[PDB]
Amino acid sequence: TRILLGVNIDHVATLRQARGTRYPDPVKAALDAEEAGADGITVHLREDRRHIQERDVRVLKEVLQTRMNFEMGVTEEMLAFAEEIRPAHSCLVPERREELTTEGGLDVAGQEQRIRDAVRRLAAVGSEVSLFIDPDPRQIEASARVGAPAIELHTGRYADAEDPEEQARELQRVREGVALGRSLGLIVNAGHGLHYHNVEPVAAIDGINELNIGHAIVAHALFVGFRQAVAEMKALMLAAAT
Amino acid sequence: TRILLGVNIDHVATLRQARGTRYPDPVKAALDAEEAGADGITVHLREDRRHIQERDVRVLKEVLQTRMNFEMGVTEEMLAFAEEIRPAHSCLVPERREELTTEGGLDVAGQEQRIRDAVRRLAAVGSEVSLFIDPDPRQIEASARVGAPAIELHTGRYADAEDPEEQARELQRVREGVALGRSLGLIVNAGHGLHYHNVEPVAAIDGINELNIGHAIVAHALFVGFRQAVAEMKALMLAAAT
Repeated sequence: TRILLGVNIDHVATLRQARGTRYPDPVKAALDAEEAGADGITVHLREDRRHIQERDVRVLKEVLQTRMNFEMGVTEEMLAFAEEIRPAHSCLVPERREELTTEGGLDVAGQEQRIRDAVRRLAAVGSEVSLFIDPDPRQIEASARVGAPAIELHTGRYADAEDPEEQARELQRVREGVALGRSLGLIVNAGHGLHYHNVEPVAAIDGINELNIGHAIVAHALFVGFRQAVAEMKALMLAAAT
Repeated sequence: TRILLGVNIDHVATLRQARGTRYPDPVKAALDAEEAGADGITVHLREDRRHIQERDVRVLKEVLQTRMNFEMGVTEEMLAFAEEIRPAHSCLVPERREELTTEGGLDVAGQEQRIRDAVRRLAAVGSEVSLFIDPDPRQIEASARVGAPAIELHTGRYADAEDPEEQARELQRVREGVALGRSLGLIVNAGHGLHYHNVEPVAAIDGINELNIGHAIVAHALFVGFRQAVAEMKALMLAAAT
């Protein structure tokens, strides 16, 4: 079927934590996003609790009309929490120096057994697990070995490209990443760093399943509202994927 | 005349610094705010550069259709910056431990001479200077002594009140604060911590000049957009003040 949009609401909480109030509620933003056509809601509970809190995830579990994509760093605390939450989707991301690559993706190749156990525990809970990795053939192949059904390609370097030539190279890496992943039977996602003026070439890639976009949508929502921001982003993706 | 709305755009930059992009641009929000009926734009350039940058203030100077309210801590580096920028309005706020009172306002009484010089220097540049103080008789009277034309009352405690009885007391402090200030010939402002569900009793206070509101407007803008968020807040204030 068509390309899918997952809306990450972390930076709604970024705004909330700035003053330590109860608003803006990331829960409300999540419900607005679904109402505006989001296919899923993505939430990242960090160990440092920078934005999203446990309260956020627990309430989301009770109110979501679609499905949760629970982003987490691989620790015992987060795994146990996820086993409680039972999210439909989950995504393992790097938060600590040891699990980080230079580009920013999860070093699955460096920690294969550790990731495999995490994938197994999450899958046993019914969660479809994704691994947030760089568009690196070596990380993609490792991701397939550890038994993850899906990967999300790090589109950061594509988004951070200064000259058009550099962006073309980085877009080509993502393109090659998708082709490789699907050849290994993986579901391939992306989304980091994407905004309303660079999303279309990524959404145009054949075989892309879901784009998980957060910050740019939240940023745009400041001007048009969350409902319109989500709808506009989805429409861009659908028109580009055609 | 009628009550005035100053829109503080600090936390648009908060959302920007989270990912270090150019979006969301506080400049765009400010221009949206003016277009939506804001009477002035408030911007706080901190020493630690937590959100707003030098870029923000300088661009605002070039694009504002109304007037800038430059919030700043009193330092030599910052006073000179203000003397170049020459904002129509300025507001002296606490940033360092020694100038903070327990309630959070600027300890004008403790540093009268230091503040007096700051007011004089800014006034010489044509700026209407405001002092961010607690709704305390001793700070209000000190502010009049140092020659500042205006004060802004810290409405944080009123906003932070847990039980209705506490809120009634804190509102009374603000009410008495306004009365005292105007008796000393001061322009009296407020706005900190105010949101769409507690602003009206404050806007209803006789003699209130301008409310400077930031975070709550930014938070609400996530759902309805900055233009509608600004307009909705102003209408509440106008209806309450009449």
